[PDB]
Amino acid sequence: VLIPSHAQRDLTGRGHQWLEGEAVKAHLTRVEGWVWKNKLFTLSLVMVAWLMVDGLLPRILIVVVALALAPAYA
Amino acid sequence: VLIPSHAQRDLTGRGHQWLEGEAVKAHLTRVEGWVWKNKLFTLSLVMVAWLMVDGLLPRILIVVVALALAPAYA
Amino acid sequence: VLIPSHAQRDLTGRGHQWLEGEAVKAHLTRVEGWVWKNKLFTLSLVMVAWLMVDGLLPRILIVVVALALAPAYA
Amino acid sequence: SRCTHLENRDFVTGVQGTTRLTLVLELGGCVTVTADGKPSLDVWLDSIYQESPAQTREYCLHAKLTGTKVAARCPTMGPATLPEEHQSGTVCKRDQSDRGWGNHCGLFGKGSIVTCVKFTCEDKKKATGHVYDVNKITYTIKVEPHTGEFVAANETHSGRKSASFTVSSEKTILTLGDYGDVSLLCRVASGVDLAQTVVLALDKTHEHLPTAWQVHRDWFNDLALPWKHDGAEAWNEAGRLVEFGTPHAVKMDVFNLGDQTGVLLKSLAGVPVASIEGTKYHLKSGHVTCEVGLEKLKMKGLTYTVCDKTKFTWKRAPTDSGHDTVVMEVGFSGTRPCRIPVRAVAHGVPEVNVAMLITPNPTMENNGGGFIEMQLPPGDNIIYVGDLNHQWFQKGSSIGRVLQKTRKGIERLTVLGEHAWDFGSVGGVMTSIGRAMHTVLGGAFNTLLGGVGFLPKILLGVAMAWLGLNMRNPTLSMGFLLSGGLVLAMTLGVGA
Amino acid sequence: SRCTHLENRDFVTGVQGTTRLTLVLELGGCVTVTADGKPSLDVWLDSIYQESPAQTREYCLHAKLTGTKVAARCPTMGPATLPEEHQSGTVCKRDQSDRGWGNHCGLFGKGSIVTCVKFTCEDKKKATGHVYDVNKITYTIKVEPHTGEFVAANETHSGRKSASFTVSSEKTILTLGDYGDVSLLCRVASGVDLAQTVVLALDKTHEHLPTAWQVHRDWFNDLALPWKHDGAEAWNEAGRLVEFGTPHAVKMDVFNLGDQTGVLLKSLAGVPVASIEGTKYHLKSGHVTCEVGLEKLKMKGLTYTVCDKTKFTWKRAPTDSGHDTVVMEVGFSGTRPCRIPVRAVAHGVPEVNVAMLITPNPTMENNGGGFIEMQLPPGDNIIYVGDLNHQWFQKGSSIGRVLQKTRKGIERLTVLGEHAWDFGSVGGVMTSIGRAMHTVLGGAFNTLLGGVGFLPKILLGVAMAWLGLNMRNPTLSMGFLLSGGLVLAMTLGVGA
Amino acid sequence: SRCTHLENRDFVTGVQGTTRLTLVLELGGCVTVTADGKPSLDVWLDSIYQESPAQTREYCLHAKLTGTKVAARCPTMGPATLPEEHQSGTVCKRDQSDRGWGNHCGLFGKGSIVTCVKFTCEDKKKATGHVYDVNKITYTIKVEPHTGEFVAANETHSGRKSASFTVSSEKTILTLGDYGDVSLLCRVASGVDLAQTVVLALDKTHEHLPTAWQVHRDWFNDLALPWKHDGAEAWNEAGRLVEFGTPHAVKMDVFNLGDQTGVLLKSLAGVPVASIEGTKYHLKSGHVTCEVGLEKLKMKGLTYTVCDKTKFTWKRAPTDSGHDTVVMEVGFSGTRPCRIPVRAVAHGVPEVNVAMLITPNPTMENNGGGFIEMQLPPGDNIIYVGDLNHQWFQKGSSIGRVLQKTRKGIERLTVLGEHAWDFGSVGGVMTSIGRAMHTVLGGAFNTLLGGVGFLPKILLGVAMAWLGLNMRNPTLSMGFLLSGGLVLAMTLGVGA
Repeated sequence: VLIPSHAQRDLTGRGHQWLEGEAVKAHLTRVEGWVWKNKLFTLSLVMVAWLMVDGLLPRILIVVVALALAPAYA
Repeated sequence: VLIPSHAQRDLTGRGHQWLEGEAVKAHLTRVEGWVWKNKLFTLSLVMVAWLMVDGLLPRILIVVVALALAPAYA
Repeated sequence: VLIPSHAQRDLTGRGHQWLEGEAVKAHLTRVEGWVWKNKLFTLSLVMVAWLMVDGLLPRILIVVVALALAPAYA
Repeated sequence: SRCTHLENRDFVTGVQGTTRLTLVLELGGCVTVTADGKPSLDVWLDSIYQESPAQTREYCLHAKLTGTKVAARCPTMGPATLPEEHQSGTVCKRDQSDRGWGNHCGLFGKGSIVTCVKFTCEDKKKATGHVYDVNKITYTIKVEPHTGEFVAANETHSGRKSASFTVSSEKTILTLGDYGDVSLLCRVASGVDLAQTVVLALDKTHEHLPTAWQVHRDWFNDLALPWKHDGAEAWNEAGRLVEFGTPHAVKMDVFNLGDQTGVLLKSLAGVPVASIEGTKYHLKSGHVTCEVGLEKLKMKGLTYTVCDKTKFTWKRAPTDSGHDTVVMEVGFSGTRPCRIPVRAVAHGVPEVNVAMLITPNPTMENNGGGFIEMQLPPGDNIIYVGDLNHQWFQKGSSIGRVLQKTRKGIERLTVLGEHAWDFGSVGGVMTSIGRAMHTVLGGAFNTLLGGVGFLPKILLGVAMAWLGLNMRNPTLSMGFLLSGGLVLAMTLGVGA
Repeated sequence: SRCTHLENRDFVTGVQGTTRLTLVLELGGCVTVTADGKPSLDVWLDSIYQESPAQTREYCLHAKLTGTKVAARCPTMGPATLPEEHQSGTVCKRDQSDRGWGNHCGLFGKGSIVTCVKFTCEDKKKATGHVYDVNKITYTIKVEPHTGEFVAANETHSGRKSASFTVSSEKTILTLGDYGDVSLLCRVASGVDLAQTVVLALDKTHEHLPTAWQVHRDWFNDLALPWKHDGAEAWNEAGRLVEFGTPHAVKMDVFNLGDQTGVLLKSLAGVPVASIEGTKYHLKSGHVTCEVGLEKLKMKGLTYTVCDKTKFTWKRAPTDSGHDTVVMEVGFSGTRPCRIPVRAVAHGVPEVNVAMLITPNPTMENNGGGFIEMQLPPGDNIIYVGDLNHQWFQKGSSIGRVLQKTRKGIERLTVLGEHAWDFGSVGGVMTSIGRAMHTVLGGAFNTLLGGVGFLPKILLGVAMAWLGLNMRNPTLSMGFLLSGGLVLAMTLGVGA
Repeated sequence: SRCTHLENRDFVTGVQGTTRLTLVLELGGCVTVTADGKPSLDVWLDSIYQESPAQTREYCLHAKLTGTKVAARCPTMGPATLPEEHQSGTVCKRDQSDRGWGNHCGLFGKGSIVTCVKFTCEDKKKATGHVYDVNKITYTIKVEPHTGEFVAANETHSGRKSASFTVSSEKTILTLGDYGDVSLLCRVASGVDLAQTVVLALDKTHEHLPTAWQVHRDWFNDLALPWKHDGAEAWNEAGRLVEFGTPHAVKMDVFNLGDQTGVLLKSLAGVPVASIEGTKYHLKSGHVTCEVGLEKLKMKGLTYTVCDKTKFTWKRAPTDSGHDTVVMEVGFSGTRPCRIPVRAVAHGVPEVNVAMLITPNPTMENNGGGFIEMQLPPGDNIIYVGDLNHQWFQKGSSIGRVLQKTRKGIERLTVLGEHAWDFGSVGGVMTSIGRAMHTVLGGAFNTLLGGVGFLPKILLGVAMAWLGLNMRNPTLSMGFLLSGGLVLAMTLGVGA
């Protein structure tokens, strides 16, 4: 069984809300907190991307999506 | 007054030492503790060296020195 | 545990003060003390700078900065 | 006068019909106030205080320990525990330790050990923070006219007048007897910022220490020692001031890091002193902005007769005041009251008077009088009082006075800061320009570099100037040179 | 075997028939000695001590002040004086104060003022240095044979023997009972360096501090505090802990910089502890090079019969020692004086005995016995004791065994320095090469860089490497690159 | 037989020039052993268990909250405190509530609020970990001869023997009655890795729930729920199951996060079951590597006469076992004991008997007998028993038979791991090569990537291969293609 959650646009007024009813604050604090768990995972992915991608602009930019997804798998 | 800190080499041995001291095994944690409070601190030190300095070896050593000195700047 | 040095643009206000701060005129005594206490080493910084640095102005500035910084880390 | 008794003076003068002057009084300073054809005043700030201020953090400078306990478990039988891990005023630590058959164990390996101790501050070793309330600060400002009497620093003068100011006092009117009334208006919101301030108090019993210190608000909250607020019996963070050794198989040692007082007293550096008198807490460094109204002053003795020129005597001969003025005192044996004839002559032209008297219309009264203060041109002079005469030589030169006044100005600016433009102010446009420029440049340096240490600021200023010498564009090179020069002016230009 | 009760241990093997071994005994460590066909002996260093050592400098950590005085003279009156200015036991300071008619001077300007205070240390706040005498230092070394009994870490093993050594002696023979005689030679040269160590004592009576610290000799003379030698009535340099306020007109304040104890206790971070017990002053660090001669030891009980294979039982199951050996204890009920026929077999091969017994010829006896220690090859094994068997697995690998011995070699080499080459009597040419090279290369770094801080050493090593990359001559480039690498090795080997 | 009744059956074969065979008994499997001349045996592992295993961490799955307390303070009047902040078993939180003039404060702005609540696990809502002790595991192995009587998996067979093995057990001998003796030995130390396993239990009184689970040890320590060991009243991290609402001016509400039991049961997807019998704890997965030695086995009834051919009948007609063999039972009406003549003829080849009997020399005896099992070549066959006959067709072909054996071989390998190479005592050199290669590759993959999820394992393998196709060097391209493809070959077997 599953009972998946919902967000963003059931948005109530300025009243009280249930525990931690947020997504961006949670994802940012999760992403910045995860870095301590394993340096070699992101460092080796960064090193491979820095060697494999041609042109500095895409070489810098492409990594952001992978790091935004990373804590969903670790 | 200004009593200095005792040197770390002299009277080395297997007995109890009084307190943990201040070798690199301690100092590396002090550098990370400065950085994770002052989150932007390394950004300019890495970026300006990467833009301004020719040769990877002297560039990397300049960045390493600029970060190793960090908690003495204030 | 450490207590940080207070010294800054304080609540100055022109009255009587506790013992005055170790500004440049005092700091030079710490340099002279280290030059006397560490005497046998002191030739090395001067000799290396005299071999390595072209132009007397930058050579002198590098020696002056090195000797001014040394007693803050030694 | 009190201006005669103090290491520092400044002079203000109003042109005829000027009703108001603006002053920026500093504690331990004084101002000599004048206007054309009106009597002169001494004005000074006398105290800045509160009764029973509010408490904040208490800190412990020296720990006392009692009743320590230890327990341990073999490598199999889980973590060790003690009842005292769950009680007030305890410090506890837990770690692995080496174990084997020699210690009566079951198996060889890492066990676990736990330790507990009771914590308390040594009986007098507390440090207390106090903070002022803007609703209860009292500022005291006092005034005396130049009556022509003289009174020592350890004597009380009957002509001295006193006033006190809070959030709840208007434009005050003070009466000076025959001289009429003077009007005075404080702005208590312009004083030393309470949000930057705390007062630090140690044990008051020490014969050979200051009783309090004017510590900065942020620094006092970043202190690492054990702490509490008032009325609580327990200490927060008590594990800051004790540490535990490497364990043995069946025991572990607790050590006390000792009295921290010497670390605190060295760490305070250049901080201003404060003092305590029973229930009263005084600052001893700070300033107030105020308006003085020359509205209702009377020149005393304009109706009095002039003295017989012949009956004068010197009571105290002419001397250099050290403030570039001449002071003297005369005794007179004729009928009283009477008005003193005074002039000074350039030694070569007897027709011209050069005595700038700072006490207009001087007199002898029944009870006392006959003090005079004056200013003269440089070089030789003859000074006359009745038919008495004396020969004098005023030191220095006209260039010396503008240099000495310029020095006093710069020294005031580097202590009052942006408020220094209000002293003796007039509606000329430059008063807006100077205050705006100091608001902008002061705001820039305090927000960009305010927390950076003195030698680090010099190293940053040298590095920024050196980037100005090395970089490839001539306009940006000059901008880096100028901005590096500002950081050096805010350090080596403050003192070297 | 005390070596089972301790977490640092080492094993030495005499090569076939060799009479002598060289041991670098290291304080709180232990060594187990073995040779072909001879009993195994444990050797360790128990104490380094002296009674009533020589007493050097004393320092004051907390000044106590009495009898303050001040005197001042009017401007141009000529300088002030007080009887105390010439005396011992007092601090005096002289300065200028501003004066004028408001405080009873004749002329305005700079006067002169002098102040005096008497100085003492508070009754228990001393710090005292002590130094060892080469003519009086005593070393205690202890020996026990592997009797096959087991005795707790808090029980008196009757098989243990002790020898005391001083520079007035060198050699001793210890009787081991049934096992014959063992020979030991010590030298007080190549001990801990008495010329570079000082023992520092605070108040001995505090319940929560170490009694003493093993400070370096240069340190205890580079300090800046009030100081004296024994018996003197007045302190040198008392101006180090008293400081004075800027003068008022006719007063100066005297201030006490307070108890320095916490500043000293912070500054000694990394120094090893020492202890004082009665009249004795023990160190708890050090090493001694000793020679052990194994000519006259005897194997006990080679003549006895073997046990009845049916009558054995386990008293402790086979268990891992943490030193990569297996230990066990057995109980028996036959006629007591007989040999135990121990063996072990590797899985997948015939019964070639793989058990290297470290205790040779194990027996029961009428008084006890029945403890065994052995080493086994990696993987699946079975151990047999008559009709008893137990299966076993031994951890790790043949490569891991070499790496583990390599680490302990590196630990000894860095902790003991040049003496580490003297371990093991197989004095082949590489041992003399190592002894010479370590004397030269270690002497260079310890004399040129020795006192410099850990970070600035690393920064210098980096700088010499950085410059070495930039030199145009290849010989000078390689020399600078090597020198940077050497400074980094000389530091980072001690960095963790 | 048991080997007729379970679907995981396998057959081990050889010649008596080797008398030792290596078996890998898997719990819930069965194995048949056969050789030249010696009788066939059924062999299996029936239970792995301990009595009263070691207890470890207990976790709380449903909080009970009680006795909550709240306090608050005015904006400047210090932070609040409660006695309950310094007691056992209590959860506390502290926050900056809003206050204002209408809520009885003297000022606007932030105040302080503090709240406490007492905590316990609800009765019977515990979860408990248990761990096996290596010196106390019991493994039970059973043997029975292929008697030729038949008994269902319901009654108890009289010919069956049972032996228990522990770390202290030998080469045991089992007396198989008339059939002589068999020899049996176990690598007890090298079965299931007890460094990996925890047994997890909820309360015993539930109906549908499994009794226990075989959870992994590292997973059992990362559970974010409140915990303790036995005998303690306090719970560590009790704040895991409670959270507090954003404050009102003088109230803050505790929220119970509720019974977590469903989240635990939904987390243990794909983890094997375990069961409990008063004090025994049984696993229901895992294996032992073991030797059978056939040395002392005996045939029975070889001296008996052959049956008189007319007196037979079918009792259970020839039928397919589901495991290649065919099975049958006969009833006989002549004198006893006697030998049953059995043969099978391939169609068109009458000169050769093709029956491979799985039971040698079948005999009737006075109490029972008459079950037979055989293997036949594929296609048309005729089976004879005395003068009775039955016609048969045997399914499949030689290529399909090799594929069927190959499938079972891959199913052994993919669940036993590196131990799979012990099955059958094959001396061929390639076994050592396969054993080494699998041990190296499995160790590399498990230590580099072992804990990574199925999708990220695929994504990593695909990404490295796709980068390999994009590389600008052919050797690096091949290295990325190989390293990407190997991960997929090691992982694609899971599902969708």
